[PDB]
Amino acid sequence: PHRLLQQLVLSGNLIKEAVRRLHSR
Amino acid sequence: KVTTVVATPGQGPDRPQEVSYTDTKVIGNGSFGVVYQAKLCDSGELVAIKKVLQDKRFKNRELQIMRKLDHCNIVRLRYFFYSSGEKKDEVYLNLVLDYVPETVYRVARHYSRAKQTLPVIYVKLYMYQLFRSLAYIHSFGICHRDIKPQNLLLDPDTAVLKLCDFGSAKQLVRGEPNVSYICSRYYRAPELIFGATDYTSSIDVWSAGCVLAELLLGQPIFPGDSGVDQLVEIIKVLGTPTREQIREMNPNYTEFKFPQIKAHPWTKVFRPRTPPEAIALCSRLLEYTPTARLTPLEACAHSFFDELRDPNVKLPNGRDTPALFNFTTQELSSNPPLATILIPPHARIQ
Ligand SMILES: CC(=O)Nc1n[nH]c2nc(-c3ccc(O)c(O)c3)ccc12
Repeated sequence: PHRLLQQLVLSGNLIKEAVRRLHSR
Repeated sequence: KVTTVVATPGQGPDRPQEVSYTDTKVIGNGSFGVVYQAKLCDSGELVAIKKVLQDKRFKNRELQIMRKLDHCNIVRLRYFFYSSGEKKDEVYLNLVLDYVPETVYRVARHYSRAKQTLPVIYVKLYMYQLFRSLAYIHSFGICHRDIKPQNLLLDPDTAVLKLCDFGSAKQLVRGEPNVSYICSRYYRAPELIFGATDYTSSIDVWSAGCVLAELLLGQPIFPGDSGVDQLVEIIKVLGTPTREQIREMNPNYTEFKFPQIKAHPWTKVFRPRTPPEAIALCSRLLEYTPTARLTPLEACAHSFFDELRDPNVKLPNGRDTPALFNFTTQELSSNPPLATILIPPHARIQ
């Protein structure tokens, strides 16, 4: 949720994951 | 029931006085507290009363901000009064504000339900008044942090816009961290999604750009289903940020590798009959780089607002436009020379 975004920010995987979600749909 | 309280005037003097009001009704409820509508017994004038739980040992951020502001595009604080909170430190602060019957949200929803775009003159008028309110608050270092159509009040007859709800507002101080989870998701700046705590008042300019785009589209430009989905929505338009834009958004965020996505053309984001100056303005507000966004005063001086500076301009209802050029030294402080562009010859003192 909110925990997911914080994790993506800390892990430096936010853009990669957002790009994956764009292509997933 | 007639309620009589001892209240302090919003602007000054700090001299309390008896204020009587009636016709009290709940018009809003949230985590912050309760908002009531009431009628002042003396003048018959309508008011909004915002009631918030206050810590005795601390000054209310919202009151401190409100007592400083005196601008025609910001809801005026008429009076404030405290009421008993039962618990030792707990008290309630009541803000007596000017009542405004409509919102940009409701007006835009009306047109959206009718499958029609808001007339361009109202888009110019509302956006210009919003940028003026932002130029003003930003000159005190105050960031609203909740710019959305719901917080933009309207007098439907005069087309006067007034910025409201300073519940999320803060006087930003460089080097003092600020919360990243702030703003209404659809209007949240990308640096906030990237977890920046060193952000500036340019987050309000991103939100103002979202309002503009929404008035042009008839629906929110970035309707994210979550915080991550909010960035997905932004990427669909802006494409991926560059390594330099990431650094400018949050210098503490690092992303080694990621697939690069090209921006979608702005002229294809909007409907074909969208005024090109509105698209151009929007492209200068919805920028990843926070420092690349127009300042509110620069936005007021944008060519999109040139019709408002025409001496022959009138509202579609035939009335005169509200006051647009009564700029103060405070409002012009970020760029004083801009005054001679913002204040057209016909508006200058005789
Ligand atoms: C229907 C509607 O929105 N009516 C209102 N008239 N005036 C209002 N003022 C505030 C309001 C709240 C908190 C602030 O700090 C503030 O400046 C202003 C909210 C709603 C209203």
